[PDB]
Amino acid sequence: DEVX
Amino acid sequence: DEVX
Amino acid sequence: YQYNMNFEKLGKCIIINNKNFDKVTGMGVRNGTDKDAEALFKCFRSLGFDVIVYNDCSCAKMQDLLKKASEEDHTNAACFACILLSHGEENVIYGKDGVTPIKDLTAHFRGDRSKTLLEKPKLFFIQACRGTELDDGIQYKAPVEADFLFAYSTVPGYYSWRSPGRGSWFVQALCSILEEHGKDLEIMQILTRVNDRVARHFESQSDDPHFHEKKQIPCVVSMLTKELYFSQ
Amino acid sequence: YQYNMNFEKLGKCIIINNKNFDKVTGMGVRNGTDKDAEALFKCFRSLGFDVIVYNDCSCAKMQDLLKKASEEDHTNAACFACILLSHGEENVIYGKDGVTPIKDLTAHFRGDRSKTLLEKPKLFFIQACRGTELDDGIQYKAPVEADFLFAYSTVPGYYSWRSPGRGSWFVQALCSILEEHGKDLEIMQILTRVNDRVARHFESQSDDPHFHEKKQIPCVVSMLTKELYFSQH
Repeated sequence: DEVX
Repeated sequence: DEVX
Repeated sequence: YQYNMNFEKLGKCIIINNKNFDKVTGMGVRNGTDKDAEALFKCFRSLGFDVIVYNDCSCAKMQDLLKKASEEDHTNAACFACILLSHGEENVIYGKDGVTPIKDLTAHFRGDRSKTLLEKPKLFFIQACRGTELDDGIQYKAPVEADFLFAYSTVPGYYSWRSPGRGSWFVQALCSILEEHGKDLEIMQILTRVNDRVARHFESQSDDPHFHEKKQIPCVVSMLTKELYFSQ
Repeated sequence: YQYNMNFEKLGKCIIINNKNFDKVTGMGVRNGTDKDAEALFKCFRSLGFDVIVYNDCSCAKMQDLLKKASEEDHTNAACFACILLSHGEENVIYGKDGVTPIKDLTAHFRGDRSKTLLEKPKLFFIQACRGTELDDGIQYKAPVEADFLFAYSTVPGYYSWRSPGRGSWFVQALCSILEEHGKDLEIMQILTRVNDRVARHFESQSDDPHFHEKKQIPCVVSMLTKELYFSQH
């Protein structure tokens, strides 16, 4: 999961 | 009318 | 879909009614705030809140009131409500002695900090300026930030209006709506009607004209995870 | 009590799908984003919007295309909707070029500057970070600012989460709920349910344990003056  |  | 309302208490409702203010802040007297607080007192008490009103608090009393409130045992309460009436600027409200950040007063109730309110609605109603603009008109781990609603009397960056004789617009409007529909409408419907009523029913009367026939719209921020009715 | 939906069209729905950034901004490719743009476009088309999808816009693009949209005639439209998908930071979304304040994007539609949207809902859905906090979890003159609703994917000061393979959580949730209830729930009910979903259904999986097992809660800001259903219904 990656962050904006 | 007054403001806060 | 609805927040479980079966507890023996609705919950605590704190009302901070700041009318006064130390000269060093040079903030004026918030005339009308007493009608506000009394109308709010009667409404929230009808809803079933255990209501306490604290007058001219100072920044530290405010911090402490809410820290202490966050620290009680809410296990038998459905929810928690706090209403702030005062001067303000963006992000920040006035104590009698200065300004304190709203983020701080509310962080106490983060789910990681007031566990007996986890998955329960925490409500803040804020009648205060939020800066200096006028509106002219035209024509299951839970997130620690979840389950808050802030009902602000105005949008970020703007003034907020109060009539010495009748009270703030936001509070008059919130109270008429609650009198009539507190027990049958979901919280967002209620706040939506208040948004409508503030927008349509009021227009600043004033000398200065820089301040004459101005308009207001309130601002609801919801992190709620269910619908919230005050009865059944 | 409800917005009048009795108009020829439901209205315009602009989607800004920012996936690629200039290296100098320090921002990465936002994988997962094309899924979101698709699911959103399919979903808003179903509701009845004329959806337009823009891709990898600069900041000047984003300003201009939005300014123009506010300069169109919306007299036969019931409402307007804009969806932003990008990197962001408090008060600001990225173009590929750089950063622009959200307030400047949305102000074009204030009542006093898009008179044909006057008294109609103007919706903005924003999938962007809003600073760098992580959430750990725990076990009649009208006001010119009236009638907006901003549905942000996350609360101010916090990051927002995206699955490269499945989409951003906010968007996944939103579409999911809009598919089952777009046409029969009031907008706040929809977004409340989207709140519950992002909160209950997702938890970060990550190698860096600083970023591992985090949670998210979206953040709805309503200046609306009436209930909004998407079906004349």
